[PDB]
Amino acid sequence: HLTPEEKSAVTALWGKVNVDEVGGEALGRLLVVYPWTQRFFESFGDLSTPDAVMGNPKVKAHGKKVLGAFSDGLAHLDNLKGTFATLSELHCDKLHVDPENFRLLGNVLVCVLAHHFGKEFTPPVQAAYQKVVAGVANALAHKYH
Amino acid sequence: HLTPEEKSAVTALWGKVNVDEVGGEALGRLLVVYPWTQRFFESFGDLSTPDAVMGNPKVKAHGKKVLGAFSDGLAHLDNLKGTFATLSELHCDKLHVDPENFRLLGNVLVCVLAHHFGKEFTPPVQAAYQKVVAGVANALAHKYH
Amino acid sequence: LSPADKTNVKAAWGKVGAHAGEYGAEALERMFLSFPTTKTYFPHFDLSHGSAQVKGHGKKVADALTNAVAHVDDMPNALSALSDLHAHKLRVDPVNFKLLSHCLLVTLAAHLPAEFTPAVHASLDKFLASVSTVLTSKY
Amino acid sequence: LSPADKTNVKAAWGKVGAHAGEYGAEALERMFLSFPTTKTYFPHFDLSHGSAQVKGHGKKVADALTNAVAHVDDMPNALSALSDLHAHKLRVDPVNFKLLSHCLLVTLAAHLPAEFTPAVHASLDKFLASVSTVLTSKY
Ligand code: HEM
Ligand code: HEM
Ligand code: HEM
Ligand code: HEM
Repeated sequence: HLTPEEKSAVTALWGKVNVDEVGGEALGRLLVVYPWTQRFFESFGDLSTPDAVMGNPKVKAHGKKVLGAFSDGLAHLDNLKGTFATLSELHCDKLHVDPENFRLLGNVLVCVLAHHFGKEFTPPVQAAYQKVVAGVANALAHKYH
Repeated sequence: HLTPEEKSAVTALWGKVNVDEVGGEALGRLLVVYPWTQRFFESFGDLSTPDAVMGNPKVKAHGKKVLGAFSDGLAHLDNLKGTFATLSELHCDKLHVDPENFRLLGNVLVCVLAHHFGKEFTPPVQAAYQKVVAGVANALAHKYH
Repeated sequence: LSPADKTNVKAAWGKVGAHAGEYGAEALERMFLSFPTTKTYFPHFDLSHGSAQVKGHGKKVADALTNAVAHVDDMPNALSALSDLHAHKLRVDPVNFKLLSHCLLVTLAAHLPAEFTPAVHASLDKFLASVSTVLTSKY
Repeated sequence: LSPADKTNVKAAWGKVGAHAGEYGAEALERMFLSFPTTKTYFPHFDLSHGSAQVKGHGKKVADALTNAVAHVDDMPNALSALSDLHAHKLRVDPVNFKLLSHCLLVTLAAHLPAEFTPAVHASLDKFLASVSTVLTSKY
């Protein structure tokens, strides 16, 4: 549940987000900081070093897809459970990803947003985006519920 | 999602559960093994030692109420979300209990059931009861979701 | 840990005796039945009931736990090769270590009802948590 | 925990500079706003924006982290009294340590955009997780 001011701030900050890079670096930083997550991305090639992860075209493209999913979730903040039903099926039944990794990736995305926005990212903006990422993770983890 | 055989085994084992000591034992073991949970029970008196925790009338009575809710939830396995709505609000907003402690309490209850039943608590029975406690914890954490 | 915890864990694992392999196989069977997401780490295994592969792996796990009990004061060094294996090669999610610790506790409770007092339960939980945090140290 | 991580952490925390108390106060404010369940540990505190009590507490936390950076090789002995306090006197849930670590990381990312490379991010995450592990070791 986000107030109108929180929703306005979230949309305003998402308006200036680079959709071709931000998801890629969020996914790469997830792979680097939580290296057990590399077990789901074996077919992505070289992932041994941070430079190899952040220079990986497969990681860039998959992060672009993940960022698109996050944007779609942002456009339906009141229907997150229905927006992420197919992705929840994909991640739980076949991938077997643990729902805690969803929280980890959302927090990595928040850190990436802070790293770009800096002073413009503010503690209230962080609170709104933490609400958003918690909602997205809960919706994506529903098939475990 | 429990199969009919799992439901039958679960209710058969719960038929032999003593409702006067199992809940108090589970609550006391939770307090002993996860002592940060003692933060929520400061009015329960002396909780400095495992014996003082396990000999506490307040702990025994509160464990009876928690077991009664677990039995109430067990009687409606298809409506856990509606069975635990009022309980979920009291923990999330009034008590501010992290939803991981719900899973901890469920796991301690499973350990208590194994300790009592022994050979009767077979791995299939344990799997069914893990499903039950996971459903109960998910229902109790609805306000955070 | 604590000296009383070490004494309680040592006594409980002694009462386990020579059933360490049986208890480890039962704990692994419990983990596979209760948390099927852990079965993805054994794609080359036969994971049916009474499977000799699961029996041998459970015996290996129980031997590692017995070595940890005997070396309770030097767990990080006694478990360094295991930490390397699990963190680098296997890349196991840390959550699964909690799952296996819970299943080990359930097996111990179901097989040693008298030994499983609340103090022994707390001591064994602390011991297994220390083992898990050693095996996830590289992360 | 590797020497490369130690070097990266020392470099990042050095470039933090004398703003350590400001960073700590901002991280605490971020934690209070994002995770209101953590506000229950400070019932006697003024938790409004710009609060002097939060400023002093952030200064104390930042000084503790500076000591931890100075003693990364001896963290359990450096943070013994703090671990005793946070585990016995306050009984803080171990998840709030993760929450505060995340808010510290967000503050560092927002205030040192150039220094916050992926490698430095991983090093700082490992450092903060080790401080949290040390502070929760009395459980
Ligand atoms: C937390 C929010 C997440 C979102 C919004 C998200 C989104 C997506 C999307 C859009 C796809 C592509 C689905 C398709 O092409 O049909 C995907 C696939 C995938 N996801 Fe996620 N993801 C998230 C978290 C994670 C995490 C944390 C992991 C692993 C630790 C993960 C592992 C994977 C893998 C391995 C695939 C490849 C499957 C495929 O390409 O079909 N995801 N995800
Ligand atoms: C996991 C399953 C749980 C169930 C089924 C459950 C059930 C209950 C029940 C039936 C009550 C009585 C409410 C009333 O009498 O009005 C209660 C209250 C309470 N619960 Fe739980 N509980 C659970 C977990 C927890 C945990 C893990 C904690 C703390 C770590 C906790 C802390 C409390 C406290 C402090 C109260 C006192 C509230 C009052 O007296 O009004 N509960 N819970
Ligand atoms: C209680 C903590 C654990 C202990 C003491 C433990 C111990 C061991 C031991 C002794 C081995 C054999 C070492 C070797 O011969 O190479 C092993 C291998 C293995 N462990 Fe664990 N383990 C633990 C937790 C886990 C968990 C939680 C998982 C994931 C579900 C896991 C997955 C594996 C796998 C996949 C192997 C390799 C099996 C094979 O390919 O034959 N372990 N572990
Ligand atoms: C890296 C993590 C942390 C560090 C380095 C840290 C550091 C400190 C320090 C240096 C003090 C001062 C102790 C004193 O003056 O006697 C303190 C006090 C305190 N801490 Fe933390 N802390 C951390 C995490 C947390 C978290 C996550 C919480 C709660 C959510 C918390 C709750 C408290 C409380 C309630 C006090 C008492 C302060 C007062 O009453 O004046 N701490 N901490």
